[PDB]
Amino acid sequence: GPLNMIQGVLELRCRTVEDVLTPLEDCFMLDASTVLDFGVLASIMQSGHTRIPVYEEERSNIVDMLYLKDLAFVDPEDCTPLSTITRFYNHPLHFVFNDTKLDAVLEEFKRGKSHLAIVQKVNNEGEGDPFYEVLGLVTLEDVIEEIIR
Amino acid sequence: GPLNMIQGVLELRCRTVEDVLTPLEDCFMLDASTVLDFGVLASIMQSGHTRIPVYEEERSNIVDMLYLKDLAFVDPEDCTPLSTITRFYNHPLHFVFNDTKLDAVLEEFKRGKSHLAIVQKVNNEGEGDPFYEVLGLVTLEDVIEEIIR
Amino acid sequence: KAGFMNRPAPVEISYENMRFLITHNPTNATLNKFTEELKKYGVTTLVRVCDATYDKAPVEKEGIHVLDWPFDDGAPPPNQIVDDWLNLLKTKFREEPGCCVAVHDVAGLGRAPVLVALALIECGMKYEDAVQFIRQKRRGAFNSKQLLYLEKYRPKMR
Amino acid sequence: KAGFMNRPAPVEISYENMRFLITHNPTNATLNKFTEELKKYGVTTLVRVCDATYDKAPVEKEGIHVLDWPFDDGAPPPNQIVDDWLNLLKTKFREEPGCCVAVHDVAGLGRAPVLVALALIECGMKYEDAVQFIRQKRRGAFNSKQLLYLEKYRPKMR
Ligand code: NA
Ligand code: NA
Repeated sequence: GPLNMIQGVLELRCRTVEDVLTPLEDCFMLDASTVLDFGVLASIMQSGHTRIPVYEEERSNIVDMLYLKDLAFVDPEDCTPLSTITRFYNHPLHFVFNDTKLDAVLEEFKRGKSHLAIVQKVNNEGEGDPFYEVLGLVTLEDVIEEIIR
Repeated sequence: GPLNMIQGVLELRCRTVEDVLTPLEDCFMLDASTVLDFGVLASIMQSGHTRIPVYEEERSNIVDMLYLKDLAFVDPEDCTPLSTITRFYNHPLHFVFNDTKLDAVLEEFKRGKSHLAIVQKVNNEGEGDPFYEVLGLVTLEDVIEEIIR
Repeated sequence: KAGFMNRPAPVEISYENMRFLITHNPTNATLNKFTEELKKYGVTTLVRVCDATYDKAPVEKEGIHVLDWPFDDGAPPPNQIVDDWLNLLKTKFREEPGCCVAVHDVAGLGRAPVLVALALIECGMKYEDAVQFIRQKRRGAFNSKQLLYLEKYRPKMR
Repeated sequence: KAGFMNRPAPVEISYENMRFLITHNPTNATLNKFTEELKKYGVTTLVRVCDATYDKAPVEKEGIHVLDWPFDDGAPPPNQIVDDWLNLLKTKFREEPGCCVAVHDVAGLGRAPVLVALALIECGMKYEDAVQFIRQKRRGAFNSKQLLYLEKYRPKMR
């Protein structure tokens, strides 16, 4: 009970974002080339997510992020691409390195920042120049449930 | 930091739902007689809530609850009243007495039950027969933020 | 600011080969599910104690004897009405032992659980055990008037 | 699976009356904001070290000298290119002391921070302090090859 969640909040100080993330393959994401028809809009409805990433030509290249309020007066009658809405509003992207402690990015979430965080890790594993690999997404709910479970 | 939230989870065992509720007057609610036009649908979009109560003729008489996924393929072109959608899907209402400890209704939330709870208190303060007064709503986020703040 | 469909579920009381059910007030659109619960608990007889806010035609069409016995709010039942009660339960409990009789006011924290409370004190159970039984089944049963009346009244009629 | 607009912000390096900026690779739709950052940091000279994936026409229209000096990935710069570097910084640092010169590869964890690292070791700063400075500014700077090259090379040219 309350004890288990005490060990939860105390274990926040050790566990990294990489232990709680969800890989890109399993994340619900939107291509910037999609058009807000009845089908996709309905998918966003029944997605259970209010902030959805918008990528360009590759799940790894996350360009912007679509909030549920952006769809306020959008009608599928006009075949409206979501990229237009992407340049309508400007919600800033929040990035986080894989080995960030959960307490920290928690305090980042509480410090105003968006409840969604794109997770990156440096990849020297190759003879080319180091680069940032996108592992996946981590959200407030992931951490909260990391303490209440 | 982690200490403050430890005292948070430990204070869950004392504080009642009545300390964390939001009164009915301030809750975002839908009349069962409203029709899902562009305006109201947009309000639901920009409401920041995924589960919204639906009352009948009085904010106190909460009849059903509308989930965001219920609006999947609804088009405002047909002036569709939300009561039809209310009898389309059947999400069960979760009720909670005012003096319930926060840890408890927290475990109720985690036990599958809907993240929204209608709060009631018995009112003997009158010469008539006792009745249940609706004080307001309490949600998962209210309790979570009761520990992370 | 009270509710109509937001009251908790009806409660079943079992004592000394007797089965009651305290429930709340329905509304015209609801009685399909309400009498569904009635037939679920096996009630053959329903006693409405609040004002008429529903049509008795459906509930009597399902085969439930309904008896409009209203009296003023917050008050103890008149002696006529407690007579009717006790005798009614003698007849309907003589017709089928184990039948559930149901009674409802606005919400089952008023005159209805009072009447089942008198029915409990006349079947051999103590006053404190009766009231604690009923409001242990659904919290916050009766007001001060109904509890003082409940204490100051004496049983003899099996 | 890497990003294009998901790299962190460019980093400004100040040392011994010198101002560099390590940044990443843009794309045709982006350079308005990128060169906006360029003019923000006061860069007069941009050195592109990765392949050409953007048009130099806008950035040169804003008044930024751009120099396409590419070499193979993961590798140290050729001696020709480090010559050009050092002399370039002599000229553009002689034209306006305090001017920021910017350099970019795919993302500023490659040849670009290497070149600014050599520029740092030639201005009087130690090797360990240089590399720790740069990757303290943006984590994960260089690979093993670039770091071994960075250690085994000696400075003389002010
Ligand atoms: Na945007
Ligand atoms: Na429903």
